[PDB]
Amino acid sequence: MHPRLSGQGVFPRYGGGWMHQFGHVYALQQELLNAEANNWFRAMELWHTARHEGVAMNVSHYTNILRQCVPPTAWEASLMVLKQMRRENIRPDVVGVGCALAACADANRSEEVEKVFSCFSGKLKLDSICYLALIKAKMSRGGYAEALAVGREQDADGVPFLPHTYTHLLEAAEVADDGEMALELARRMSSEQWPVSDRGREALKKLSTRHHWEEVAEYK
Amino acid sequence: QGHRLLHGKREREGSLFAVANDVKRDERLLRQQLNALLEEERMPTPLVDLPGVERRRDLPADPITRLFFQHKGDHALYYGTYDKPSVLYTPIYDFCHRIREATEQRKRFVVVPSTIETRGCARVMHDHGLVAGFRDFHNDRAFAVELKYFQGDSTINVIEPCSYDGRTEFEWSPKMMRRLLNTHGIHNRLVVYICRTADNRIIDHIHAVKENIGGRGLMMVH
Amino acid sequence: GGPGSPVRGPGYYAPPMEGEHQRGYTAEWRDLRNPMRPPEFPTPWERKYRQYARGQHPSYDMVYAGPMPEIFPMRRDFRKPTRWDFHDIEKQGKYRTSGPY
Amino acid sequence: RFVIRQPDGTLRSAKMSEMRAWYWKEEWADFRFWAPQMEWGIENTPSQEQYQEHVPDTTDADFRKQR
Amino acid sequence: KVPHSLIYNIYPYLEEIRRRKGMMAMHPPGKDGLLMPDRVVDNRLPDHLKRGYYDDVYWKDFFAGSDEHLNEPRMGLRGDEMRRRLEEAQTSPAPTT
Amino acid sequence: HATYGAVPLTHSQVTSVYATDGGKVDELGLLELVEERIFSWKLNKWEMRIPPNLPNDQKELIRQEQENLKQILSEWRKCFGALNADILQISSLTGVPKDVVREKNRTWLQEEVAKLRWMGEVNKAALLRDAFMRLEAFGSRDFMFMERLCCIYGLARQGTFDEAFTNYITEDPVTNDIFVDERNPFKELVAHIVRNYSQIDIIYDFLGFNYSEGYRSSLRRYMEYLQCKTAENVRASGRLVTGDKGEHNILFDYCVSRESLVSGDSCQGIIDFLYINGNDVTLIIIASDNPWLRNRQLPHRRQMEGIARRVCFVLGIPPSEVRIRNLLLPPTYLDKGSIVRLNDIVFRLSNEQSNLLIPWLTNYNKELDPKDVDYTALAKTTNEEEWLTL
Amino acid sequence: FRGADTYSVKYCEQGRYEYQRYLMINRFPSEYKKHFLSFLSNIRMSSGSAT
Amino acid sequence: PWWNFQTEHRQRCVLMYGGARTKNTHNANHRVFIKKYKRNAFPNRTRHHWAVSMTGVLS
RNA sequence: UAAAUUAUGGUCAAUUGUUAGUAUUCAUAUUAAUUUUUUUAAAUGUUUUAUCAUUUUAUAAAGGUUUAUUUUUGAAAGAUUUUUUGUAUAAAAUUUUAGGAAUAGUUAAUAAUAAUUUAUAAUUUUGAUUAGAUUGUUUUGUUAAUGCUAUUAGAUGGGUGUGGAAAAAUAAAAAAAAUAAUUAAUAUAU
Ligand SMILES: [Mg+2]
Ligand SMILES: [Mg+2]
Repeated sequence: MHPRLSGQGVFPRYGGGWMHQFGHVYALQQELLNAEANNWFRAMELWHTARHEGVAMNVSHYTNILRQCVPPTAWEASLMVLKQMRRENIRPDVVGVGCALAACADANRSEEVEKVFSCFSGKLKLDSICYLALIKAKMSRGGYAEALAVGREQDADGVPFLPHTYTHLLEAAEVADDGEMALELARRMSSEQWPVSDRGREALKKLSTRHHWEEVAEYK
Repeated sequence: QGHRLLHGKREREGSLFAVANDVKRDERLLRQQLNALLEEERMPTPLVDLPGVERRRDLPADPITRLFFQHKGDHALYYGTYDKPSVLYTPIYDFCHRIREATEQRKRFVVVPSTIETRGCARVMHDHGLVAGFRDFHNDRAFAVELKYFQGDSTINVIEPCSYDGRTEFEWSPKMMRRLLNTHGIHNRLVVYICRTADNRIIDHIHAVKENIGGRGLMMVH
Repeated sequence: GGPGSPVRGPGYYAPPMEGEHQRGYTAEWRDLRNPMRPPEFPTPWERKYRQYARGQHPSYDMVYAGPMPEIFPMRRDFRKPTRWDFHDIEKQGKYRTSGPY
Repeated sequence: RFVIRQPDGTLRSAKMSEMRAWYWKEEWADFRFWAPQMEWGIENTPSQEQYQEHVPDTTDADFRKQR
Repeated sequence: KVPHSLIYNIYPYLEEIRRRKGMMAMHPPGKDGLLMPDRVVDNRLPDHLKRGYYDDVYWKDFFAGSDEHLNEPRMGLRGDEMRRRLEEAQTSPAPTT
Repeated sequence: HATYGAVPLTHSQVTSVYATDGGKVDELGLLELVEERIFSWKLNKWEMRIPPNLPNDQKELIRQEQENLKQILSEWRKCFGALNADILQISSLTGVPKDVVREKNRTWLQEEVAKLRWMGEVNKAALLRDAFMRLEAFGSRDFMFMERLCCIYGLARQGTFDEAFTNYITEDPVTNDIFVDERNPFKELVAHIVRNYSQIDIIYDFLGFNYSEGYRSSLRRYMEYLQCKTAENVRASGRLVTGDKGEHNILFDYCVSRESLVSGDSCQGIIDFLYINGNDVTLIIIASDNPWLRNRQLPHRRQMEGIARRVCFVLGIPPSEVRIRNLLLPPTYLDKGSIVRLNDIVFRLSNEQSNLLIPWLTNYNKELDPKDVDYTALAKTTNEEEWLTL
Repeated sequence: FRGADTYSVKYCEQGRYEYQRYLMINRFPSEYKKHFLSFLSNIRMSSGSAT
Repeated sequence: PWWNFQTEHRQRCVLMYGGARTKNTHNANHRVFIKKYKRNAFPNRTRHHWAVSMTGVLS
């Protein structure tokens, strides 16, 4: 029940330095940007008091709101933030878009991942995690052939491949039976020396049983 | 066993006193030739004409300047070709007087006596663009200043020591350095006032105000 | 100043000092006339006030709201017998009038 | 500490201009800077570890508990 | 010199005061020797862009390598063999002749 | 504390006073317990530890040695505090138990950092990755193990720290019984160090802890021990050790170069040890703290040729295969590379047979100090030189 | 004259007693004895109605 | 504004004596020297006083 | 006496008036006049007491002349404690003379309060003593000025050994042992 930083040598010089008339503005900015806050319901309420008190909020305030919505999987809250950032023309960073992409991917909202991916596809340099939420959205609807096109879209954009990208793309080659697609994926993991996940190991053992491609090429 | 006390800079530097009965005789040339006799060509390697430092820790921290120095054990001493010029009161006074009398005669090099506060003032004048270069700068006795000229006349117009009589020295406060930076109601980066700090670093009047220090004032030049 | 005065050295130029007086007169004594940095704190009270020990005020938009200076006729002395002025000691005495104006 | 006794005997504190009247005059005004518009997310990030570098302790100093 | 560096109080004019020194000499070197300060990625890239794509590129510097690099723990006991050898060398004679 | 009549101890009285019988003594547990007792002290516990009735030079050397022990123990205290902070930070960010952090993997680190980055916490992922990166180099329980053992052996060597580890009032954790413990874990740990580590004085002097006499006598005892296990038939008369196989295995202790180097003298070449191994000749020199004397301490090429010619005259070895090489050692300590070069050049031992003969050589992690650059330049120009053939 | 004159931010962001430097005020040993005896006499005053 | 030491000394004089200093102390007075003795017959053996001698230790 | 190393593969300047502070008029400023103003004529009531007495009431001026200064343990403050006990008597330091030479109730030691002794004593040409001028004092004035020029806080070995302290022959307050009066302005002439 106290502001965590009170004053007298903790606030920057250009703001005057502990103007006590704005002591509530200094305490409100630390609650908005608290990295240890995990209550998403308070984060939406803390935006409404910074809107009322006239507190200027940059992209770091909205990224802290979108971060807290991913463990409770608040897909409705992540879209109302991006509606407001588009309403005020505050462009979200790639970490903030990746939070709303992950909040909608874990809620099985595949139609809403694809429309928020297409909003920031050409303009923003999206991440492999931002491509991963589109992979998990395609695989949730049985689009395992279409989920491999996201991996080709990630390769065309110059975004490198991470071990969580190989984990879900090798699972997409199971239902699609795309053994020629997983031939390029398995050769790329050995050249890049990535650790193979337990879900990626069983995906390679199933396709090497059906197509017999690892035994005739001597790659294990 | 009682040992004799070494008294003076000549006995503490270990002077041979080869000339009979004279203690104030110059020794650098004979000692340089004996040190050149000391070195030998080792065959299964000799030294170069670049300057040398007696310790490996005495190398300059700049990697480009370290290419111009090498490590000689006892051959790093007695370096140089020019000797101490004669015919005043202070080495700063003589350093200002020789440059002032040689810039009027339109000469290329001025042989000035090398002290600690002289070569630092020369380095500050070379940084500000008043001096084109130097010759034999590692010599601890005297070095040559290569002057700068542009379209007939000299770059250095007025060069005056702080001890104008040659005797009375002055200690500048940082208030004096801020006065010298803002003199006659303008901002003065034109006239260069040089001082020596308590850390024996030769610093102009701009960098003295930059870190809020003063020093003993040496000379002005513009 | 000697007895009952905090001045330790002359303002601008001094005879040559040695030892701790040389380091004190040029670097380490107090100086409130420095417009960039206040006189320093001891260790370790200078590291945490690094961002505050620069400049005077960060504004540089100071709209002057006081009375305007008088250019003709210029009054040399401003001496008033006052009744409720508690700064009347500081408001008298010869002061140097040098500013932006 | 300021105090003002009213003519009816009431002891009240001083107003802001009444408190500033006892100092030297400050005759400027800032018509631009508004402190709720300060940036706080990118570069201006005051950390609690920077305030923990002073190492304020109650066992090593008991002035706070005494007050 | 430029004339505005002689009369005006702007701070990069302090760059005009000193002599010309090399940019590889003033900046700290790398693992191979002297290096330009614009050739290291962490200097030329601003800090607000070092969050999304930067670690996505540089994931391979930390989490890629051989099986002995990725599957071997490095926080184990590194002096158990010396301890066992000194214990068995103290135990086995058990006498001073 | 220091009493009237306390004396500093050598290795013999440390061996005799702390001679107790123990069975299966835990090195790491007693080490952590004694260091936990050390870290719970204040600075005022380090004040009155110098014995009073001693001359001023001996008191100054004892004060320097105790200050070195205090600063190395403070450095290990802040390192252990950083270690516990990093382990607690990893166990708090991940959610894994604390005791299984040290047995974790890099694939597990990649999975946990990818899980933290998937939830949108790049700051916590960077903190976890940096804590694990600075935990892989420092997080072993035996990290500075030989240095900590030599610190506790030095605390026993002072003689005034033995009563500072007992007579404490503690509480039982489960029953809350206030009692006074008389158990001294420092005495048990020093007894186990003396019993198991028979060459703890050699490691103590080689790490630079001995400020009184240096490491030269420990170097001579180390070379005599390594000669007795390679020649296996050794006679030792005073300062001369000889093998009687007919093949030349001779160690000659010439002089101590600290007192032999007269400051202000012109005499080129003063060595400490002379080792003749077969046809090879090694002039083992410990460098001085004077940088103006290191250039005078190494002998000339003509002097080395004269020494090799004297070896040809005395030993009757023909001058066709006679090689003489200088060897320079650091002044106040002996790093790992110097001992490796001493085993390679002088005794002709590789790494595996030196680890078989010497068990504590693998965990010896002393390196050259960075602030002595002229010694490293001189040792690079000396140790990379070819054998001088007569 | 000086109608608008501001001071540094360091003056109003500083803590208490952080400007005092450590000064070694030496004195005579007779003054040491006198001040120690005076402080020991002032400490040992009996608690009456005046103390 | 930063007041000098003379402001503090004036404050001390005001708190001591009630006022700082009475004005009109200079007065530009013509101090004339009137000699009485003969030319080289001053009644002293070393220092012969023939002008207005200033009085003051440190001023 | 190293001998002109060849994608010239990136040019597009500067100025948006925001300042790290002794700044110089050989003729102008300070002094008296063209102008000063306003008064003042002494001869005087401090008070309580136990009554021809006792208790409280410690820096007026001229003169003479000083290199320097401060703090009573004692009286009061002041207390349900008490010995006239609560460290006051000291040091460094800086004056001037248009015609520059000697000085002394003298220096140190001391079983010596209150010096019958000892000594090759002490000050001074790095300026003494005497004679002259003489309170001192970053408080004044002037200037671009570490320059020149001014000063009025004070003290007082034979008046009385009283008093804690001589400062005692005269001061619009410093209200002086019962709330004399304490609203305000003249507060003095009256
Ligand atoms: Mg009394
Ligand atoms: Mg006598």
